[PDB]
Amino acid sequence: QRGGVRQHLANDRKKIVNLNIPFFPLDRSIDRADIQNFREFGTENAPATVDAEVQ
Amino acid sequence: AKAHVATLEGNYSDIVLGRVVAFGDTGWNFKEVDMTFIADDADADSKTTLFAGVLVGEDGTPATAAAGVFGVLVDRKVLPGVDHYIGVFEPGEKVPMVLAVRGLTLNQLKLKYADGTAIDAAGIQALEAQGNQVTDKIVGTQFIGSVL
Repeated sequence: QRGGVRQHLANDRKKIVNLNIPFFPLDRSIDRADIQNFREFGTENAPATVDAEVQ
Repeated sequence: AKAHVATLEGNYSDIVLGRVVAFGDTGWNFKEVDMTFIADDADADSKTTLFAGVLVGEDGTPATAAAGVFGVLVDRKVLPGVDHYIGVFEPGEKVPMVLAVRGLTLNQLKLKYADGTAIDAAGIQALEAQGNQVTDKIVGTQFIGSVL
C-alpha cells in the first residue's frame, strides 16, 4: 500500500576454484641417411631434398 | 426543489504533524496489519466505521483500552474526501491497513478509541513509549463570526 514499508534485495553468492594444466610434447629428428641417395616419391628421377621431408 | 450540495473539508496532515525520516528505509515509521473494513454482521453496503486517527492494537483490532493501543490508523483508504470505498468489500472481509508507530509528532486531539472516546493519560504513555511525541496544542481556526 502507498505509504507502508517497502521491500529489499539482499541475496548473493560467489565461488572460486583453481586448477592445473597438463603438458604435451612431440619431437622428431632427421639424419643424413634419410635423405641422401633417394628420390622424392612422386617425381621419378628428381633427387630427394631436406626441405620436402621437413615440410 | 432541493440543491444536492456537499463540502470536501478535511485533511491528512492534521493527524501527523511531523516525522523522523530515515535516510535508509523510509517506511521505518509504519507497519501493515489486516483489519476488518466492513462491519462483520452488517449489510453489503455498510461503509466502514473506521476513521483516521483511531488507535489500533498490534493484533489489528481497533483499540478499546489504553493497554491495547499500539499505533494510529493513517491509511489512505480512510482519509477524508477519498472515502469512496463504499460497497467494494464484503462484510467482515480483511484488508491490510497502514499503522503509524514510531517517529511521529502526532496530534493529541485527533486520537480516539474505537467508540470515539478521546485518548487518556495511560494511552498517551503507551503511545509515547514507542518514541512518539503527542502534542497537545494546535492553533485551530475561526472562519467567520461577524466579530472574529
